[PDB]
Amino acid sequence: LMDDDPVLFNRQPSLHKMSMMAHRVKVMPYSTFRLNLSVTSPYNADFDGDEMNLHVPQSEETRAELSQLCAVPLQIVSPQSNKPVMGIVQDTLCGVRKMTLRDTFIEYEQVMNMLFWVPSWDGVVPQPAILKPKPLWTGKQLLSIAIPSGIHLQRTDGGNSLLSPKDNGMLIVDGKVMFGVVDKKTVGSGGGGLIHTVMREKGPKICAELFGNIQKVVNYWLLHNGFSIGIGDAIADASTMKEITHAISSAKEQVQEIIYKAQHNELELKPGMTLRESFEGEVSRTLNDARDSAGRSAEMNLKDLNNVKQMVSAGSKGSFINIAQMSACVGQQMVEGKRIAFGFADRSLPHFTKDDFSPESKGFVENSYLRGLTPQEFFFHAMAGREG
Amino acid sequence: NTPIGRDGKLAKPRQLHNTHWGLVCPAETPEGQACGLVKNLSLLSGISI
Amino acid sequence: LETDGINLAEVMAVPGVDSSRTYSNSFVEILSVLGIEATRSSLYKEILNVIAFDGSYVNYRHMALLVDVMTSRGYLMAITRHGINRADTGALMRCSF
Amino acid sequence: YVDGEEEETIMIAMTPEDLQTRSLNDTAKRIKPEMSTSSHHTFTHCEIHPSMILGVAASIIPFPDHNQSPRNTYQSAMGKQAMGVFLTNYNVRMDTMANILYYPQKPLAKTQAMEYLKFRELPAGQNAIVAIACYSGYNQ
Amino acid sequence: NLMGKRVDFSARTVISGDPNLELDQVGVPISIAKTLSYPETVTQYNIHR
Amino acid sequence: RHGQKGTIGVTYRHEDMPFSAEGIVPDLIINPHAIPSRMTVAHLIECLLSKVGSIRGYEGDATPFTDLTVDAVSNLLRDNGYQSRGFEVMYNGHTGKKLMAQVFFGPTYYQRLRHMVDDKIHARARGPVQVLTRQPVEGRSRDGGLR
Amino acid sequence: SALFDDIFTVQTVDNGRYNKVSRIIGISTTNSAIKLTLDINNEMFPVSQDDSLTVTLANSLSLKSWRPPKPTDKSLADDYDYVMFGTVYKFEEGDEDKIKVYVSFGGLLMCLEGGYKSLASLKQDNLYILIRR
Amino acid sequence: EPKVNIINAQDDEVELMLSDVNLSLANSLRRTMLAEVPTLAIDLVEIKMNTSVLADEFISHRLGLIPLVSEDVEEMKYSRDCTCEDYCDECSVVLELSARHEGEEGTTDVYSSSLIKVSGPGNLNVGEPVRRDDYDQGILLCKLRNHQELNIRCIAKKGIAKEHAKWSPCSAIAFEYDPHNKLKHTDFWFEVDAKKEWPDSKYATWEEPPKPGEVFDYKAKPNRFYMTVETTGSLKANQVFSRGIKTLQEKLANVLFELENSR
Amino acid sequence: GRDPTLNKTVKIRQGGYKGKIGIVKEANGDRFRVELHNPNKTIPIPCSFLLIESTHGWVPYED
Amino acid sequence: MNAPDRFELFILPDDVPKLKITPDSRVPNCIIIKFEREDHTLANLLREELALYPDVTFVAYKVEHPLFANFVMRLQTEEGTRPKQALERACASIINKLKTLDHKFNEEWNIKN
Amino acid sequence: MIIPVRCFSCGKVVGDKWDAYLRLLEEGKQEGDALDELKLKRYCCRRMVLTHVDLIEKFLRYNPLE
RNA sequence: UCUUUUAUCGAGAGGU
Ligand SMILES: [Mg+2]
Ligand SMILES: [Zn+2]
Ligand SMILES: [Zn+2]
Repeated sequence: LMDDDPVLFNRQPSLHKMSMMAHRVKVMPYSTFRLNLSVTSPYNADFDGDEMNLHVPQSEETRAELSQLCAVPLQIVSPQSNKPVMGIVQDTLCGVRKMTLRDTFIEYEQVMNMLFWVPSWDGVVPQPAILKPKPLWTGKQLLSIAIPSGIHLQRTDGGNSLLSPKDNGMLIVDGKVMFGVVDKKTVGSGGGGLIHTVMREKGPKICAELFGNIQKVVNYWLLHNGFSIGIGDAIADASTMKEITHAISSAKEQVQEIIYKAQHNELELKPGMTLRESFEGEVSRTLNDARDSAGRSAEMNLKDLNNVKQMVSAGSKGSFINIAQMSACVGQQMVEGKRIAFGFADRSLPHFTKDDFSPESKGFVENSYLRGLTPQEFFFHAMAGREG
Repeated sequence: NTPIGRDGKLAKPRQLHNTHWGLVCPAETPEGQACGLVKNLSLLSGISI
Repeated sequence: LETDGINLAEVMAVPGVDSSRTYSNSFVEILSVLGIEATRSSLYKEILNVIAFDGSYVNYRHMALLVDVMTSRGYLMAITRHGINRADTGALMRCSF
Repeated sequence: YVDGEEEETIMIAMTPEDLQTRSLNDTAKRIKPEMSTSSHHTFTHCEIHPSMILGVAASIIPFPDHNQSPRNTYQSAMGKQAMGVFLTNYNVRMDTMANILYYPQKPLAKTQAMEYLKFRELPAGQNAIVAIACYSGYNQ
Repeated sequence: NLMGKRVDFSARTVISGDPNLELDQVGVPISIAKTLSYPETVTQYNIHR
Repeated sequence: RHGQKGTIGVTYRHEDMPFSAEGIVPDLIINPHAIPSRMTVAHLIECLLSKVGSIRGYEGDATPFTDLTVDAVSNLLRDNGYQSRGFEVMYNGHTGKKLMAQVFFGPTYYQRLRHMVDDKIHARARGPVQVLTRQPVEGRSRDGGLR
Repeated sequence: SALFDDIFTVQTVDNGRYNKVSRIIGISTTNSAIKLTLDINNEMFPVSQDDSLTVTLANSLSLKSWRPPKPTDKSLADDYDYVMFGTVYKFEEGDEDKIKVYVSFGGLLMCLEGGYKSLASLKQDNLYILIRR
Repeated sequence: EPKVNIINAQDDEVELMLSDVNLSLANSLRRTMLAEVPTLAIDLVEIKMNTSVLADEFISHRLGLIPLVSEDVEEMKYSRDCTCEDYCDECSVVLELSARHEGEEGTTDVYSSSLIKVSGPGNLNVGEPVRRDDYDQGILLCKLRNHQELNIRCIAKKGIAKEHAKWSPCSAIAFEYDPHNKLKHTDFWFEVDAKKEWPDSKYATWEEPPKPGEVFDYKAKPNRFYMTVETTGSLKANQVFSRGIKTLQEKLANVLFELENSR
Repeated sequence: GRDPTLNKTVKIRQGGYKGKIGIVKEANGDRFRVELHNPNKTIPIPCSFLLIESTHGWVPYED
Repeated sequence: MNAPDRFELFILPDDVPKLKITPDSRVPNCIIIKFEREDHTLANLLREELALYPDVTFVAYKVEHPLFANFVMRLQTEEGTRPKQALERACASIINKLKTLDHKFNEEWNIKN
Repeated sequence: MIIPVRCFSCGKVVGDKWDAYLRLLEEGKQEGDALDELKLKRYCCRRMVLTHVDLIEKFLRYNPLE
């Protein structure tokens, strides 16, 4: 087996027709296969110890059928939903966002390298944006070096005027990013993005080179920029914590009111529901509002360099419930839609009285993973995880 | 080890019951077919004679 | 109105009811009352609701094919073994299942 | 000694500091309960130490609460596959297979219970200098 | 033995990431390469190689 | 020790590793994108507490359900002459230059499993067959074939 | 030589979101109804509230593969202190005496609003901005 | 044009401030000192007899990591450019060790000082292992209980720190530049303040602190560098530095030779 | 056999493996396969590079 | 089982030139140099020095894959000067600097002891 | 099992600081001061010696089969 | 001038 043979490449268990694709061979030392990371989306694969399989052709007819039917560039667009599958993942995405900002300037000896990395570059170093006092390029230029020539794209996000104060929206004219931060909504897997446009224009192979170009540029820059997470990324101030702890206190106090009404027969019965179902529904609405209200508070305090806001703001990994469950309240625990039932007779744990129905008596966790967990709350959390 | 089987799915003999406080471990358990079946006693447990 | 229990052939004939728009979801009765075409449309609507409840989005010709294979002989032909095995295909194609 | 069918009838306090209800306000230490509907208790027992509810392969984890339970499960399943030293007579026995580690090192984050699992006279694992960086891109 | 038989010229191994390849390439070790093979026809355009 | 499994990707030598300001290089770099979606804070707390435990000179206590906070380790480490949240100024090993970002840094206790690539790689050209159906056989220690 | 030329007075400077980049709003002196909105780098040409700027717009400097400028040649740049290179991405001819020129300087932005006969020659494809004092 | 100002100088470590040069020349000097200073180390082991409680390659590993004295190692040739067979005298240094326990009570400790130089090319200063004092025993190789003979013979060859991390001379090399942060090459994380939340690098007094009324210059370059070199005794720091510069010069001369003869 | 030096112990006198022990695993012609003792690998080596053990010391390929 | 022998990171076989040069064609007076068995040390030490002479307009390098051992370099001056001569000049200058540094270090050492 | 020779991260030889460490632990010193007296400032060389598990003590008490 | 052997049934412990 030598360089540039087309081999079939497969992972079990294969589902949709994208899990069997023919790659080109490249001989390398050591004992493991190699993949470009952009093909981790149809395989449902990750490098945490998986295995895959390689099949080899033999005669010429089947090699022709592999190279002309089962290739990778001819599979970028999925017939399942009329939208692509392979996009930008992980560091390349986070740092392409960090690269295409409005306050990012590069000096010359670095631009020379960043331009010499691009395999499809021509040989015309573009003029800077600040000819004087000091030549300084930006990031949208050295990104626009990667995009081919003739592409047009126009996207409005939130209804912004063509002055762009929050740097949202997107305008690509002739392959030069005029304005717009490039993140997931553009170079991802969504319909109407960049990959779908170039795919439906300049051909499949050009779109098969775009990935390499962009990933090389962004990986070089981010290599010379660095990125890291710390424990201080998950620690809020003392101002918001008192606000959060108070919002829960009123929510908890509110609970005390609903229980009172239910015990003095002064509660409105909801249609189609017994008294106790309506009661349980009410409590849950109050507590879930509290968690969201508290979680929304912690999320908005955070400054403009809390790494987690960059990894979530880039849309690459995570979302709001993570910040909420690390900085505010862990919240509710569920078992089959209803809550921690009474295994013991008329009480949850033997550490509580009978007919006790305060928040923490039936699962409502009250802390955050930075502070800690009381034993009962830990037990209930383990129960929920076991359900999952 | 509890011999209830592997068929019939069901999520009642596999969950963690409330009366398992301190008599068995909550976290440690295998995965796959026998989740919740195989148990590992706590650190201060004992069997009568 | 959204009512429990199915009984279409009676609720269609009630004054005040728009008898043309009344719709159910037990498409067996829809077959026993409105024919095969309304049953096709209803079945498609059901699958579209089921898949569409959780954000996922399929493109249409696939679901239209699936619902136009179940109802293309005169009655509902479910996908298990009784509905399939009774066809006139080759013996090997049916024994390999 | 109490068992399971009796545990229904009793009433337990979690910590000794709870047997005499106090006379605070901190963001670091967690929020303990209140017993909202009980202006006077009559506790009848007391848990020795609440960390005894764990198993054997779960007492290896430091701070087994600042996590998420599927991770305590995954770790509780992988802690039984690590190399190390299984006995001190590996020279004279003749089993089928055996793995040994050159230079074992006892951990720097000890839970008290480790003292009884012989887990610092026959350790299984090494300390290491760890950094967290999106570097050249090979660590994804 | 008919729907899904066993095949030859197969390879099973572990994966690893590498950001310095192009989209449709793969990295075959040296051993798997010297074990697998390929039949080629001798013509007039390749007899030297 | 926190359910965070992973394999080796590439191996760098000493002078290429991002050496810190003092000369200490890290041995194992893991990836920030593995934390915020998995939420394992006890890994970070473990790293910090182990840093202080090594700086002052004793095995640090870490029993669940106690009183040990994070602000305490913060005050201790801040007193012993470092940045409280364990961040460091670090250089690039290639061109000796301050990275625009500080890196969380410290010793953690890692353990090594029993899954080796030298016990999983396999391939076949034309080995033996069976007798009943004359197909490839099932196995790895027998030059078997894949399904 | 120069296509446009005027003197402005910086009225409001917005920082807020970023550190290096500030956004200045300016109205002229010899005539109103000519508004300029610009983004600039602070740590190169720092500005302040209530100042004065000498602004010039020119399609070329001389009196393709870029290369470092020699210390022995000159242009229209040796008379100024802040020169940027930009592209035009929208030219509006709205109702009445109103023209809005949208010039993107390699990522930073500038909106120029003025009358017809004053700006009707700025219908190029690449613009140099030059700022003095 | 370059300058040197030694701050601390002694036997086996140096602390100096290297000034008025470029960046990649000092960095390339560091990498050269960590990667290419050809030293000497044990390479082959032929165990005649082992009856202890340690597997062989464990011992051969520990012997594989032992620092030897190598002042005159820039004259001996490599292992690949000697035309003999097996080995001779202008290509290796031969060591031998022999230890045994004698009695019923006791636990003899086989150290590294018990290595006896047998034959080597002379008269050069190699072979002998590094000793700290005039009494110190050194590295602890093995231990022997009742009736457990150990007798081995080792070969020692020359190498560099690219073929194995054992021929390396220096341990860790401290390096920094610009303490007060004036070039703005980095940014500091903070919760409240970026000044009352950071240590002060030991050298923040050698340069002056910036004025809070200063503007931002934009033509300066990293100029004054601070570095510190340690050793393990196999060499002495001045020899490490000089040999590093010498090796770099020889490399550049080699490339220039290729460019010239390629005409 | 098909040669008189198979399975006989060998020392290597040239190359990157100089001074290492081995055994002739296969000596088809000119290019031999010596099974090194030191790491678990069998290497290709020319027969000119080998010393064979005989009655008196290590002899070259004149045994 | 499949490991590259370490010494192959700095020992050159016979059928491999230490240095190979090929002229690029898309622009005039620009050449591509190919270095074997070298890393960031030589490449950077040359790059930062060539990136200063007021007659070289574009110089850069890259290492293609860190598992192998080589790097490639792009050099473009102006019309008057031929790049090869400039490269040689840079080598000579750097050697001179190193010599001076060694001298002054030895003096300061013999004074400091 | 037994004290290493080099370190693991930097390579500063710590194979001759076990006897002095034990002997300084007989005199009632503290680990922090017993390492501040052995000259170990970077905490990698410190963790190399602070967390060692000496096992050969056991491996000897099994009578020799040879 | 090649060639060159790995039972069988069943049970369990595991990895994605
Ligand atoms: Mg996986
Ligand atoms: Zn010799
Ligand atoms: Zn160290």
